[PDB]
Amino acid sequence: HHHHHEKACRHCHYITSEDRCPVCGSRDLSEEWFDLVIIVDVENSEIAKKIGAKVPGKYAIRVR
Ligand SMILES: [Zn+2]
Repeated sequence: HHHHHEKACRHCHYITSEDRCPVCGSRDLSEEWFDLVIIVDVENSEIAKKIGAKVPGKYAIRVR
């Protein structure tokens, strides 16, 4: 796993193994992040609503 301990975007918190965030495009990926959540269908996800995510995938609640 639920934590770092895949990098998390410092701007939108999406978790990726790519060299840039697919959601917002940022290169600001952190190795230090906590509390993984998974969103499969944004429109039908309570955790998406809670965190404001608009693209499905894995997100960290906390990113340093
Ligand atoms: Zn991002």
